[PDB]
Amino acid sequence: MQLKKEISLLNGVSLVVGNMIGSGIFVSPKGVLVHTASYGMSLIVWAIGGLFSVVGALCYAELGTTITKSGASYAYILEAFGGFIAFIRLWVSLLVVEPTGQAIIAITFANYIIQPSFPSCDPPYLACRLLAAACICLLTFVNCAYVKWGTRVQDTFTYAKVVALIAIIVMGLVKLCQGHSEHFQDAFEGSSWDMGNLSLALYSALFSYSGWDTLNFVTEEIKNPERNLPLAIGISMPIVTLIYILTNVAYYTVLNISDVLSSDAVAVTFADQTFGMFSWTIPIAVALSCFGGLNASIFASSRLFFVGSREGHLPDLLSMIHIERFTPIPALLFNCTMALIYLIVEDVFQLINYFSFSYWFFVGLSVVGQLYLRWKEPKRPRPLKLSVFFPIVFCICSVFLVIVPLFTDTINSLIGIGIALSGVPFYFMGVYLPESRRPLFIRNVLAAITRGTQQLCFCVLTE
Amino acid sequence: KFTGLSKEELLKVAGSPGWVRTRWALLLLFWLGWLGMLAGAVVIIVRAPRCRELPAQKWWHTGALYRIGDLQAFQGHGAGNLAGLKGRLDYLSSLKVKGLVLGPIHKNQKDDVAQTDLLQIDPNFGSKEDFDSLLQSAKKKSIRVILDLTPNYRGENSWFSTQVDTVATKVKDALEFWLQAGVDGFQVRDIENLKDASSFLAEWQNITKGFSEDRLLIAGTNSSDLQQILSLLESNKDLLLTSSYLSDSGSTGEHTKSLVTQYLNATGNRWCSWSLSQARLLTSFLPAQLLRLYQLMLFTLPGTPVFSYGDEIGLDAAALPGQPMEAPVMLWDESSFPDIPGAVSANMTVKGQSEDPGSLLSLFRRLSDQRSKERSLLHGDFHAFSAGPGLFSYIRHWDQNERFLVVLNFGDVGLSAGLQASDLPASASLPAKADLLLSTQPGREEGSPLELERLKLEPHEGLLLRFPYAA
Ligand SMILES: CC(C)C[C@H](N)C(=O)O
Repeated sequence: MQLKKEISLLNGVSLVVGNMIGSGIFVSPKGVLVHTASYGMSLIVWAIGGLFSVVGALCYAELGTTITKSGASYAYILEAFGGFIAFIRLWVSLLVVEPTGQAIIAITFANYIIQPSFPSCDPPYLACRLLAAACICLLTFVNCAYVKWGTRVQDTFTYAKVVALIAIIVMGLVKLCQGHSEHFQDAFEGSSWDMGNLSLALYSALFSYSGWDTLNFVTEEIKNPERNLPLAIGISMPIVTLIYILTNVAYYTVLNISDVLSSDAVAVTFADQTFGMFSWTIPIAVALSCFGGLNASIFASSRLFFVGSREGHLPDLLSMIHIERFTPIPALLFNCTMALIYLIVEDVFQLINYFSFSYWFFVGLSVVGQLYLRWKEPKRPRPLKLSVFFPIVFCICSVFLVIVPLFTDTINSLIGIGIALSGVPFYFMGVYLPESRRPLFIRNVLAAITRGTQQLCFCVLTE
Repeated sequence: KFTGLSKEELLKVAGSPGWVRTRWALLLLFWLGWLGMLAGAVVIIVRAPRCRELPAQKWWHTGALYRIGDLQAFQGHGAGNLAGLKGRLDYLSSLKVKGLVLGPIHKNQKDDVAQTDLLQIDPNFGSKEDFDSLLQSAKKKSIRVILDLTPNYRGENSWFSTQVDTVATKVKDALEFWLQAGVDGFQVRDIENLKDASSFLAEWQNITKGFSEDRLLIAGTNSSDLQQILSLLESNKDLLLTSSYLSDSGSTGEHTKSLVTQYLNATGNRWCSWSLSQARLLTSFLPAQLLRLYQLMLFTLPGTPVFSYGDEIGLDAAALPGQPMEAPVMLWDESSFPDIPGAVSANMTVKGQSEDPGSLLSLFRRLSDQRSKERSLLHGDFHAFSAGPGLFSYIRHWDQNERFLVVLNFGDVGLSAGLQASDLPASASLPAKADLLLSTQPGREEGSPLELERLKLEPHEGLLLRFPYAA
């Protein structure tokens, strides 16, 4: 009843890549450009953001191979900076960070699957919500059946999205070699060399690489983590940096700045421009990218809730496993149910502002916890130990990334801290308080429904 | 204390037929519900209205155009200088101009018909190389340059003669020359003074469309009767004709409405050009308290708004002395005009008006942006309904994008802005509440939702009430 260590290097490369490259490059690559007002300076800020995130990813390779526990920001914060702190992390990612991510990726998939039929106008609302709910249900089933099914889906759809991006890059660079070299003649001109603009360029190019640790959430299942984890992160960082910069070169080569800065889906405009026919290949490619991203998010979130309940911070129940299949069925059903609730809210696209301070606070806290463990107990067996250079530069960068969204837009980050902190009563009244002191009614009904769903789902907790 | 079910124990308790039947039933029910959700989605999609086609626009169908009388009087300098424009291209882009009309930069000496040749640029303005550099820099910022092909811009007539038309042959070969040079159109004026017009217009239109699809020809006349216009717009319909048709001092609210709607009904809502005159500025006919009225009108009618240089600041050639009214000077700064200092104020330049939110040039920039980005203004449909005594009001709605509505008063009196139409189409049903974008004179705030029944209207007020798509 152990959890099969079936995770492979390839499958790991696929998780990291196919979760980084989503719709952050297909439908909104105009974060750097608007605050930079030039071309060459935008490519340069892309490269710099890529370098800083590479350093961060090597820092997490070090952590993940030091501790070797799933959770990927919760096990480390726990072992290093406590369980209450760990419980704050689990509570925020239970309540608002994961369900909104999955709901929005499903909604965007739905938006972009039917777009060729509604090219200029807005596709309906009922149909978008129904296709999103159908997608989430299908993926939670595919992942509650086996685990090799989850990995085959991941491989297929990462291959698809990457071959589509290769199409875009090669067609752009075959345009750039047809003798035109047209927009690239007087680059760098008109740039905004203010500090108050390079700061926003860096911030918007550091939100574009978020997701570089989706392979740490499954560390307990990789074949032998000491070789497959750091190699997977080191092999999945430069691929994404190169594809980002080359796709940006393709965009800036074909279109000009007057519409790339005012286009609502830059890939679709590119397809309308160059591909005479086949203006429908790129929308379907964006739909496939979204489907793969959603699958990887379901993977990581199910494993995080699994660990959380295995620690006692959640019900004793989510730590079950299927007898004949070895898949955390109750955790996946719980995650699906939360996402299918959050689909019901109109205009969820706002909620991505209420946690843009929390998330990077937690990443930075995990890094400084690595520093604290490097100081306090320096005699643990560390298979690979890095110079303190990389945690230094990335903790600096995390100070930067938490300080930007507090000065501006303070009320949103403040209500975010309100949500994140809304979980301490449960802790202080039910969790930190020991066993056998709680009212007996709640324990009785809990165990009764536990046995109910257990017999219903064929799941006995880990051996 | 229950600790749920043991693995083996679980296997023992799972033998009851009830639980296995319940499991099978729940799986069956899940698949039924998922297929039903797909079917509902597809049904709802099929019961949804397909929506209209993009009319495949050219470049000039977007935004505004910008005329230029004399290049030296533009930068404020006595040296004609294409290189001098290098510091004005930006400014034009600041006004967000979708196009440009250079003055006649060819050589022009005197009434001689042969010595004036349209193939060489006057050295006082520049050369060929800096000219092509101007073209390339403009194309880098998307400012396509139309060349002024009126031959005699230093005489009483443009053709050196009312009768002879070998200058027309000069036009023909100049077309191919400058098109291999890289111009994006041509414009000729004083058409009422050229005989055998329609044939030349047809031939030039045909050859210009034969060179490309996006090459444009603009004719300009000082006519004022609808019959001459309709007679000139008989053969070819890509001809954009600028006339003095709209120049009305009284321009009562029901007068401008009548004029515009008759002009449109004569042509069945085709494409046209909206400007007061061929080469005069707006202020040459209007007072200072109506410039915002007209600059809000001409940026919303279904056409391409042709502007002469200096009308984005409200430049007036009657207050500034010591200059021919046809060729004023642009007041870049208070020292741009060296002669007679102190005569210029802060509200009469570009810098003193750039930061003023309630200035005139800010109105120009806001209007040009809203007209060069919104679909409902680009190619939307036009419908003007009757209103109060001296009011002009219409709507702009394309298919499903943000509708636009304007309220315009050609009166020095305050009126209650009652909007009673009862004829709007089903997809353009006027709601009772809509937002607001801006007004001519201050007094209200943007983003505030106003209810569309009890609107107060002060003298010379223009509004931009906006209501989104609905049933
Ligand atoms: C968090 C991820 C799903 C987003 C993706 N990394 C992007 O660049 O858009």
